Amino acid sequence: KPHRYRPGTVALREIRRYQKSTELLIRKLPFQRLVREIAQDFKTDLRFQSSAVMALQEASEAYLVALFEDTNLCAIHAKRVTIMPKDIQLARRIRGER
Amino acid sequence: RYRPGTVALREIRRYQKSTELLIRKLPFQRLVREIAQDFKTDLRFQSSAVMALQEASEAYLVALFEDTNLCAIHAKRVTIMPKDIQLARRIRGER
Amino acid sequence: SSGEEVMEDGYKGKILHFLQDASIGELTLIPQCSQKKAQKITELRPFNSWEALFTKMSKTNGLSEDLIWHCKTLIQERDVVIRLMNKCEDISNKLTKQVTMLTGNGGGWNIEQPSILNQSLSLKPYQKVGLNWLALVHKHGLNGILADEMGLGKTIQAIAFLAYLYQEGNNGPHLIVVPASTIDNWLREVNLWCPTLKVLCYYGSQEERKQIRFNIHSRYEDYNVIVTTYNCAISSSDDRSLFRRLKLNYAIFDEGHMLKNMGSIRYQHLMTINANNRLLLTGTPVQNNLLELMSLLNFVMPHMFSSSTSEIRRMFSSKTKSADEQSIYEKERIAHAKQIIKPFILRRVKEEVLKQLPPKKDRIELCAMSEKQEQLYLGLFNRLKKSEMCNVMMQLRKMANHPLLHRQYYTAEKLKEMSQLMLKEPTHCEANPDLIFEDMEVMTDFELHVLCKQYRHINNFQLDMDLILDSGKFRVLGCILSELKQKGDRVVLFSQFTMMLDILEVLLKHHQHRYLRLDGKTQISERIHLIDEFNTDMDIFVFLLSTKAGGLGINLTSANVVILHDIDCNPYNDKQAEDRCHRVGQTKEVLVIKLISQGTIEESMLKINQQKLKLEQDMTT
Amino acid sequence: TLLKTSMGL
Amino acid sequence: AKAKTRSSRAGLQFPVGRVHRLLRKGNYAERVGAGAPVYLAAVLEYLTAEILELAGNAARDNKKTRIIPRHLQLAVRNDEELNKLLGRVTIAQGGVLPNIQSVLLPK
Amino acid sequence: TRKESYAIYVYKVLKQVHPDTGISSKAMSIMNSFVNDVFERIAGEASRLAHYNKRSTITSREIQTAVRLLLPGELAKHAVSEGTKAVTKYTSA
Amino acid sequence: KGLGKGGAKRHRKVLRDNIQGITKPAIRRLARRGGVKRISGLIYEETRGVLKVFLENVIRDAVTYTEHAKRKTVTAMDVVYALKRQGRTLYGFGG
Amino acid sequence: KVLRDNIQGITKPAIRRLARRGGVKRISGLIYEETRGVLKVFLENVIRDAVTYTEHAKRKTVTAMDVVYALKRQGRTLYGFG
DNA sequence: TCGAGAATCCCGGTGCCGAGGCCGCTCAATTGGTCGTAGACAGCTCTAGCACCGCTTAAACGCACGTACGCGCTGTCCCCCGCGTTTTAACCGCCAAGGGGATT
DNA sequence: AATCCCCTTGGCGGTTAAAACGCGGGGGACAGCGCGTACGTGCGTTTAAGCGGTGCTAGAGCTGTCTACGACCAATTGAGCGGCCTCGGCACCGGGATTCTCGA
Ligand SMILES: Nc1ncnc2c1ncn2[C@@H]1O[C@H](COP(=O)(O)OP(=O)(O)O)[C@@H](O)[C@H]1O
Ligand code: BEF
Ligand SMILES: [Mg+2]
Repeated sequence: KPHRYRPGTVALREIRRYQKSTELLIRKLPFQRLVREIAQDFKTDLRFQSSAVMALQEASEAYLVALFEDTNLCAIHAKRVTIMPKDIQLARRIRGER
Repeated sequence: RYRPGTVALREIRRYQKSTELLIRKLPFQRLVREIAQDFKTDLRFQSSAVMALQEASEAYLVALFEDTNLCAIHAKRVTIMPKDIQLARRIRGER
Repeated sequence: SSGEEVMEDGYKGKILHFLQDASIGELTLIPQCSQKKAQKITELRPFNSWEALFTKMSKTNGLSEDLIWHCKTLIQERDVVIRLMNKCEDISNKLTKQVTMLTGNGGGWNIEQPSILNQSLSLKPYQKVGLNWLALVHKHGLNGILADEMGLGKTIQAIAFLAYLYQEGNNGPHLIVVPASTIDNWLREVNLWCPTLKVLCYYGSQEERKQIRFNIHSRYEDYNVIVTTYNCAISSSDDRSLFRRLKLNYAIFDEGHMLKNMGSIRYQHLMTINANNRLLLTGTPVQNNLLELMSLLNFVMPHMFSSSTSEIRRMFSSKTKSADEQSIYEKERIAHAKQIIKPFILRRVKEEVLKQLPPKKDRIELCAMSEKQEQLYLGLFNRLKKSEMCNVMMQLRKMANHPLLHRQYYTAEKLKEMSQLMLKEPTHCEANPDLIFEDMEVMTDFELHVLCKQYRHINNFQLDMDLILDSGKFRVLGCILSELKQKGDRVVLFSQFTMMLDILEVLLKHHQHRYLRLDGKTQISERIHLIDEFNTDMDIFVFLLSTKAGGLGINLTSANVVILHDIDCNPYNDKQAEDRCHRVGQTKEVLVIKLISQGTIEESMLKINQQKLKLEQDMTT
Repeated sequence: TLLKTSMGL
Repeated sequence: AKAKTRSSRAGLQFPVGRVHRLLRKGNYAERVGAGAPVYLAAVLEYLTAEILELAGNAARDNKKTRIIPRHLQLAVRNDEELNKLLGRVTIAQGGVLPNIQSVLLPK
Repeated sequence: TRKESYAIYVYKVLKQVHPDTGISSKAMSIMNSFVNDVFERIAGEASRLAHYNKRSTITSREIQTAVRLLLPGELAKHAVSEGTKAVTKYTSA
Repeated sequence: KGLGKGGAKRHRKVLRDNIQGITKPAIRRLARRGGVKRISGLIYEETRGVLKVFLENVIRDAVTYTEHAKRKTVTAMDVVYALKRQGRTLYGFGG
Repeated sequence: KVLRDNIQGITKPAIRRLARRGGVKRISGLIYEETRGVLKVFLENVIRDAVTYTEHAKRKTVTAMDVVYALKRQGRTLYGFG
């Protein structure tokens, strides 16, 4: 009998591991391509120094982690453990972001 | 007797239409003086100062109650409960 | 928009003439006073030329150019009144001519008693005079003030005037706004003289008022006169909408001296009433200030002073000046104010018309306060003269009245004992004595005595009957009431403090006199029943009346001795209270007795009252 | 002066 | 005479001349007083010293003799008043405090 | 080109606090950004405090009031205390 | 707790504990303004605490502004200024 | 040239990692597109102000200081880049 | 309450790269003068904030009663997770172009 | 405005780490039902808010002097900044022991 873990335990292990570490959680090249796409619309042939993209990545990761904490709170409020889109929309409405 | 809920819409519309204060002036002024007495004794207040204080407090409480209502509808309820208020404050950032 | 304001030549000349001939006080009236600046005008007296004038003003260090603008406003504002003066006197003149040619004919416009009125009742000649005055002043489309003295029949005059309108085909809804204690009487009179008028007493709780509103806007019944109070016309925005969206022709206001303040919310709320004409009934049009009369004049004739109110209030805001401190132009404005109000305000005096009314007397009784009250008074005076603490005057008159208005015989020790002992009571078994003592601190000795009488466990702590009757005013009052009871008199007794009336109840119970009592706590509905009970039952001896409520507009022809246990800082409250009994129909020489404490603030208030009374006596003649 | 003329009718 | 920095006179370590120059060139006002740079340098020194003490303790906790952004993040987000002061700040390479909700643990 | 930063001053403060504790480059840059942000916050509060009272001179009083406004709780107490001590020592000698 | 206001007939009260001057009918009026249809019985203590916290936060700043200007009376510009400092700029007396 | 479809470069496992660091234990399958939309909104908003600053300085390069200023103006001060 | 297996911590060894110390040289901070105006201070006016009273009336409160909604229990089904296998594309290392912000 | 060199853009290749695709299953979302209690409404009683009125006085608000303080300038100088080594603090690997999960 192969040893499988009960559903959820690996999720808690990942929670602990990713709350203990401090590195970036998104790859560099896809994020750089994304920022370049978004910058193409405002004006053509812009140039980015590397620390600009790194700062944008830091800001985006902090923003998304805070948003996911608020979403988790909104999900626990409705007596659930799963986060749903309605949780994110509720969080963004309460904060005033939308 | 009518159902509870027609009066709900009636008072909601009546209060949303009017920009008149929903708190009695003397109790709020006494509360403001009591709170301020703990910072500097022998203080005086302009009438318009406490008026602005009361207007700001009412607007803040109305916004907080709107957020509480949203958080209550999230939990599939129509009654608002203290957990809703603390959730609204903690997502906003006051706690 | 903001632009360069060019001085017109006429305004240049007016400013130059005023600055050349204004007095020091008149120069002070210019804004941006800096009284050294006004003084420099006298030094800078060449008045060489307008440009030379500007030269002198600028060259004198410590001045500003805006002064020339400021006086520019002043004269303009004064000019605003001047044209109004020209408009006003012609309004007088256009009136004062037509009042003359009626005397030429053998029979003129003598509007006789309307056939609508009760035939068994007849108007008195001066009431007919007033009726003719109101009719003619209406015929020119003006608003007046019927400032007849207390008791001449202003209500009857107004009702007959409305009846005359109804005869002339004017059946429009005409309002009447009355004091709370008077409304019943009004509903009584409008019938007994003019039953043809359909009367709606729009009064009561918000539910009854909303029922009345629903019935009237249903057009369920047609109404000619709506009678209301001062609060019920203003309390709710629904009422204000009702009175605005109705079409009213006459808005009659009883006791117009309630509109004395131009800033009181009732005042502008009452100008919101839609009405073609209004009428004011008052026995005391001028109380303590000319600006008060100016506010009344603004109310009665708004459109002609509506835009110019700011000018009037400021120029009449010189209340701090004395008789000689009044500038010459201020005295001129006072005289021409009397000449502005002379077409609007009518006044008749009872001693001049009603020869059949017996005259009035007075008895200022100096009351020597007893030894205990004298010691308490001196001690409290010593405590207060050293020094918040508005107690300088009010809680000095309190020891003037009665020692029991404060807490002296209940020391904090007794209060602690009572607070701990009242835990034995069922209603306060869970009570906290540490807060009961806090509550009992702020309670007076008489209130504590009432509390002791109320609860069984603390019945030990009653005051002896001698202590509660230890007062100079009580000592003189007992003798006076005994004397008047032997004389077969009836007494109307006034006081300005509710607790004083409560103690008076106890004193009268001790002397076993039968009495009634009316104050602001009594419900509006049975005040008229109380008044009738006093006017019919001749076994009731004393009628306790609080000055604010029991003083305004009620009829007390039954009694013939009015006692003021305490007089007012404003003497006109006292005058109304005294003339409650001294009115049409009285058959005894009405005596008025004032009680005065010896050697207290009471004597100073009496002196100031006499000074104000003499000021009125001078200004009215 | 109107009060004077009122009795003077 | 002998030149002594204003920082030495006021008993500070942060500069007072540099703070005064930054006050002048910031166009905050037309004139800058004589105790404003000193007071501001003192306040900056106090805040820096407190955060450095907390971060040094937090770095000692992980058996390290050096400070990295993680220890600053731990020091700021563990103290209540510093958390209130720096509530709206993103410390780079700081991470997140380990904190899991009650109900997400197994039951 | 010369660039100015508080690296040396924060290093001296650190060596006074923990004599055997170093600091990395990243924490150094974070401390520089922190000190610049606090400087800008307090200076802006004091500038607006001056503009409110129709003054045109930032002095110790505006700095003290800005510190009282911004720093919450005990931080304001200690900051005001030590700032007043520093000003008193600077003026006294 | 005291004399039990009912049946005592005092002329003047000690007037302590003024946070209760925010009566629950007023809180209901605010909530109904906020769109809330039904209210739990524990909302009242929570709302009193929230209002007290907000009032202390605004009043501390207003008193600081007043003390800086050497004054003894808290003007209305002070209250507007303390509110604007909270990211809740109030219009009606200035900006 | 042409840049396209890199909003999908923010992959599903990266979103799950970001969620784990935020404390989330179970994630619905619709969170991914929602989070990508939210991220694109944030990045567009910040880049707008960053390029505004860059044009105000009249440069063809966007630096880290422009991003720091843009974030600070939005009440999201970022320590560690200047 | 237990054996096996998988994840985690502890200890020891390694080497490398960045913290930290020393040094030359600006160039900004310091010191001494002078000058102009900003604000500290004294004084004065008068305003409005506060203390007290009474009257009136509407709102707050205490209680009764009933019914609408919140919470617990149940069942189901469907959707997410853990593990395995495959693809693919990020990442690193080295290299060239060129243009753009800074310096003259 | 001319020029420069340094940094960013772009390129090749490989490898190998991570992401994509698949699948069973279990455990949680979600709808339903039922009790029971707590909240809303109605009614009478009271209680205090609100408004007017009277009075007093602290303190805001303004003006005018003039003293000191802060700005601007000059010359001096030594504190900090950039540069360049240099060694140990820390990242990483590898083996042993420990601890946590899970299904008998
Ligand atoms: N025309 C009249 N004939 C007889 N008695 C009158 C007449 N007018 C008034 N009264 C008496 O005066 C009282 C009304 O006075 P009132 O008009 O209320 O005085 P005021 O004008 O001060 O309000 C009535 O009680 C009535 O007895
Ligand atoms: F105005 Be009546 F004479 F009481
Ligand atoms: Mg009358």
